[PDB]
Amino acid sequence: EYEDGRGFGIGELVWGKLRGFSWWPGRIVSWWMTGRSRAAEGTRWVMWFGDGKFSVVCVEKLMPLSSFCSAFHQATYNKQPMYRKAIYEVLQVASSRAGKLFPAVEVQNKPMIEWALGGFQPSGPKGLEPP
Repeated sequence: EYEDGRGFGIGELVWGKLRGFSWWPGRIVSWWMTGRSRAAEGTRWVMWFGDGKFSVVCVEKLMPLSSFCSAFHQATYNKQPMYRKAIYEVLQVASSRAGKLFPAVEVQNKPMIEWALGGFQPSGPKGLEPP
């Protein structure tokens, strides 16, 4: 599965872009997790954080989580509680992988967002990879 040389393999935390919606946090899953069928070449199944919906997304509309500064939209964050939830979730998962520890969603998000914005120090983007 996904051996087409386009990257974004299973378990990778990503930003995904559908028409009519902001870049949204998700993770790449296998097709059998979706309760659907195989994705076409050059596309991936992503499970969105926030509500856990599944979508087929072309790799051209995917960015790694590390592209946080380009994808993160402050206006969306302010107005959409599910976006704050999605940010919370993807960064909880990311920080667990990187071994980045932090000392209700809006509160806990701030150090995690700062971490993301600062280049995911000390691990960098490498710490965000599936174990």
